[PDB]
Amino acid sequence: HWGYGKHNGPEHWHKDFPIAKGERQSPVDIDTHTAKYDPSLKPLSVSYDQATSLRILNNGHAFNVEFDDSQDKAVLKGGPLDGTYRLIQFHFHWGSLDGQGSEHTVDKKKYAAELHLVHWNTKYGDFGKAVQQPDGLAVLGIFLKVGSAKPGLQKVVDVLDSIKTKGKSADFTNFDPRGLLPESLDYWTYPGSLTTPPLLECVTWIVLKEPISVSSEQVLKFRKLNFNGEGEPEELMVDNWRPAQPLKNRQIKASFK
Ligand SMILES: CCOc1ccc(S(N)(=O)=O)cc1
Ligand SMILES: OC[C@H]1O[C@@H](O)[C@H](O)[C@@H](O)[C@@H]1O
Ligand SMILES: OC[C@H]1O[C@H](O)[C@H](O)[C@@H](O)[C@@H]1O
Ligand SMILES: [Zn+2]
Repeated sequence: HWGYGKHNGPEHWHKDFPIAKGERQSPVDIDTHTAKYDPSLKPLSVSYDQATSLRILNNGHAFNVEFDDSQDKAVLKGGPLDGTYRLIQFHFHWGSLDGQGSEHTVDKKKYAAELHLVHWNTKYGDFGKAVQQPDGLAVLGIFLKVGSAKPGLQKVVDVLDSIKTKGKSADFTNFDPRGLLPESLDYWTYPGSLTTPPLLECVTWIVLKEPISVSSEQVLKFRKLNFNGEGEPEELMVDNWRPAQPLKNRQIKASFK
């Protein structure tokens, strides 16, 4: 199955997922000088006050914090988006070392990790139908650098020892994703794809310019997770990021002048 190792990693994915070589793949390098301010972007609205987290799952690639998406409890609107996008899950990508781990890069800079808050367009009824549409998903991406601890991340960090291996899950109710945001909502946006198989070209990417700071101790606990299942030889869950893909016939727009 696909993964991140030498024998099943990003350079192999195209054999089972030929869209890996498609026209709007993610992530990309964000060339900040080329990105253009877009006055047509409306104000971005992150409305997470009524979010209902449910569970945290190690899926063998990352860990997902899952939300109740059976109604508009936590939504993203505005910016480049037409209509309402409902939060379904968040997860991270991270490195073996602080010098790599992000999927998007900024003028080729790699951050230590990247948070993805995944939302689906409610006009399509369900996530599964949304991923058949060219505007089905919106992913809010947030870079992580290593410095001061992020207090709103600590609850996530502290549950990871209970989901060490692939297929383990734990209750994760009453988690507030607002504690993962930076101060500024300045962003870059472009049309792209899922960054993991099936690599579907459904995503409006919204990548915040301001990183959040997390402590070394916090990211070190991400790196204690395992890709493998219980009882199998330990393979640390590190370097679960896809590198930047060709921009092709796309422009990155900036929300800020
Ligand atoms: C069912 C797969 O759902 C996904 C896969 C990848 C992403 S990401 N890494 O592009 O945010 C989101 C949802
Ligand atoms: O033709 C001019 C237009 O070119 C496009 O590629 C840019 O996105 C627009 O901002 C610009 O106004
Ligand atoms: O908010 C997410 C989780 O944080 C901590 O683990 C709490 O002990 C738990 O009750 C809660 O589900
Ligand atoms: Zn992701």
